[PDB]
Amino acid sequence: MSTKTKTIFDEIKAALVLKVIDSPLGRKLIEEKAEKQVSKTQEAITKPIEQLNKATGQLLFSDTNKPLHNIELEVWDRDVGTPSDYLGKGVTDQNGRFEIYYDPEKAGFKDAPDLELRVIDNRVTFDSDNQPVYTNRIAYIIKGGDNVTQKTYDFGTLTVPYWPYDPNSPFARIFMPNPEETPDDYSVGRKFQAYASANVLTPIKAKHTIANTLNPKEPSLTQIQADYPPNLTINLDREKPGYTRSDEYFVLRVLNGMNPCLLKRSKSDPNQFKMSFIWDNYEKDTEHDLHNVEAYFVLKDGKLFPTMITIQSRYPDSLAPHSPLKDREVYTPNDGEKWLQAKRIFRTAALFDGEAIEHYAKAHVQMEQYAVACFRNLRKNPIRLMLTPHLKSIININRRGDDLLVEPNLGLFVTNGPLTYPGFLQMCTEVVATYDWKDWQPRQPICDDHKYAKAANLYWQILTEYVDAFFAKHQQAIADEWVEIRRFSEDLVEHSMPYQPIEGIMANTDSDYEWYDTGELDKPDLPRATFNGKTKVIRPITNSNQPSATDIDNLKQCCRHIIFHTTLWHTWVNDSQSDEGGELAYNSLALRNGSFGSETDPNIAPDPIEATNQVYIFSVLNGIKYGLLVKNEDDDVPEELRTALLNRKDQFAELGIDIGNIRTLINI
Ligand SMILES: [Fe+2]
Ligand code: NA
Repeated sequence: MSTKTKTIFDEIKAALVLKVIDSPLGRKLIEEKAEKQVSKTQEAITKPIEQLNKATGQLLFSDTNKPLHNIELEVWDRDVGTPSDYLGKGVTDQNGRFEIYYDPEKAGFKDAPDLELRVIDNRVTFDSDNQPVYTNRIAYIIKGGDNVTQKTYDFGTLTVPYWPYDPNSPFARIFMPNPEETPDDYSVGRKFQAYASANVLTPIKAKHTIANTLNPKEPSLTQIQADYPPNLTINLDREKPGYTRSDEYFVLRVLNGMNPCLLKRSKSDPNQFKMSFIWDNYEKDTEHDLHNVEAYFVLKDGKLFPTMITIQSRYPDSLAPHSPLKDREVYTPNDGEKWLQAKRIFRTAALFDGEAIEHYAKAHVQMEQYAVACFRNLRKNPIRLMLTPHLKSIININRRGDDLLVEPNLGLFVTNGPLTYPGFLQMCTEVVATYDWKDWQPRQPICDDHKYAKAANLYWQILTEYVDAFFAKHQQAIADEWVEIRRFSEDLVEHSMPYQPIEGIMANTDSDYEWYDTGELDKPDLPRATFNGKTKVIRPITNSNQPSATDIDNLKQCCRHIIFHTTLWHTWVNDSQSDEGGELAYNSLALRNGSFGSETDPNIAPDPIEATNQVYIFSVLNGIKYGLLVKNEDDDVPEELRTALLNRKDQFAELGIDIGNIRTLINI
C-alpha cells in the first residue's frame, strides 16, 4: 500500500511540528509575530501649514472600486537600506480622497523625500477607566515618487486590496489563499490554547492512525474510546448505566442538544410533533448509509415523549440524488433493540445535519459575510466598536476549515459524513441562500424542559436592552457617520448569495405539519432587493446617507442578529460537540453496512481511522476555549453588554447555564 508509508510519515510530521510550536521556540516566534504587526502611532505634525508640504490622492477598493472611506493614511520616506522616516498623518474622506500634510524635513539625511504611502488599520481596546485605546496596524503600502520637491505631490486614484472578497466562493468570504497573511489574526492566547490542546490530543490520533495501517480492523472502538478522555454521555452512563440511551434523554437532546431541533407541529393535533431529515436531494458517498429518518413526538402535560421513528434508507447503490429507496420502516418505543437502533440512526442524521447546517453553514458561513463587510466599512461609526469584537477572527477559522472540516477529500464533515463533498456543499449553499437578518427572532419554548428556547429568548432580551442602550448613547455619532452604515449595507447585499427559496432537507414537504415557530425562518413575503440581475438573500439596512426610524431599527435588528449568532448560538452548537458526539457508540456523523445492529458492532460504526478522527476533532474543537464575554480576555467587549449579561447571571443559572461559558466570537 502506497498510502501507508506516507500516512505514517505524515502523522509523525504533524506530531513533531506540534512539538516545535508548543515550546519556547514556537511561543517566541508567535509572540514576536504578534508584536511586529503593531504600528507605532505617530504624533500630529504641529508646525505652520504653509511651511509644510502636501500629498493628495484618492483610494478605492481593488474589487468594488468604491471609495476606501475614513481610513488612516501615513506619509513616510522610504529609503533603501535605511530605516523609513515618518513625515505626516491624515485620513481619507467619504470619497476616499485625501490631502495629507507632511514635512520633508524629517528626511534629515537627504535633500528630498522619496515618498511612500501607508494605509493604516486599527483595533479599539478599552483601558482601565473604560476609555478607547487605538492600536494601529499597517494595512497596505504604496510606492510614490522619488526626489519629491513639489509642494504638492499627487498619487491620483489608486486601488487598495483591503479585505477583498473571494470571487471563487459561492459565499461572501475574504480572499485569503495564504492564511498566514490574514488582516485579522487570532490573539496569542487563542493560538497558545490551540497548539496546547492539539499537542495533548494529536499523539493519540497519530497512535491510532499508525496502528490502523498495521491492521485495518485495529485499533478497536473500545481502545480508541479509552485512549481519549470521556465525554458527557460516557460520564452519565458511568453514574447511571444506560441513561443516555433512554427516551427521556433522547427527547432532551432533540430539544436542547448540539442540533436543537426546531420541531414541526401538526395542524390538526397540536399535541403531535415531528422532525424530518430527508436526503433525497443529495449525493451519497460509497462507504456510508443514508437514512431519511423522521421522529414523531407527543406532548402530554408539558412533557415530550417519542411516539415513533420512521426510517427509509438508500440502497448501497443509490448514490445520486433521487435514487431508489428501500421500503420505509416504522419503529415504536416497544420494538426493543430496533427501537434503540432507530434512535441512534436519528441521532447520527441529527449530528451530521447539525454540523453541516446548524454549525458550519448557519454560524460560520453566514457570519463571515457580516465580518468582511463590517471590517470593510465600519471605522468612524460607533457601531464598529459594537460589532468588530464579535466578528473578529472568524475569517481565520473558516479559512482553516477549508482544509480541516470541508476540504473536498480530507475534511471531517465530508469524509465522516454520508455525503460526497458536492452533497455537503449543496446543503450549505441551500440554507445560506435563505439566511437574512430581518424580522429574525429566536424560537419560543415548547415546554418547561425546552432549555435552549428559554436560554435563547433570555439572551435575546439582553441583546435588545444592550442594542437599544448603545444606539441611544452614540446616536449623534451613529447618525453623523451613517454613510459607513450605507456602504456596509451595500457590501452585504451586493456580495450575498442570490436568494433561493428553501429546498432540500430543511424544506417542509408535509401538508399536515408546519414549523411550530417561524421567527427564525425565512420570510419570503418580505421584499428583498436585486443586484446584478438577481434577487439577493441579504436585505438592505439602508439606502440613504442619513438615518431614519426604519433604517435605525433595521440596523438594530441586524446587530442583534450578528451578536446572537456570533456569541450564544455558535457557543451552543460548538461547545455541544463533545456532549453529542464524543462517544462513538452513542453517536457519529454516519453509519455503515446497514446501520442496524448492536452499538458495539464495529462494522456498523465508523472504521478505526474515522472513529479516532471523529473523537479527536470534537475534543479539539470544544477543547479550545479562548474569547468569552464575561472573561473579556481581549478587553474589547463594550461594558454595557457585559453588565447586561452579568445582571442576568442567576436566571441563566436556573437553566443550568454559566454566562461565563458564553463565547464572544467565532474563532473555533
Ligand atoms: Fe465552530
Ligand atoms: Na463522505
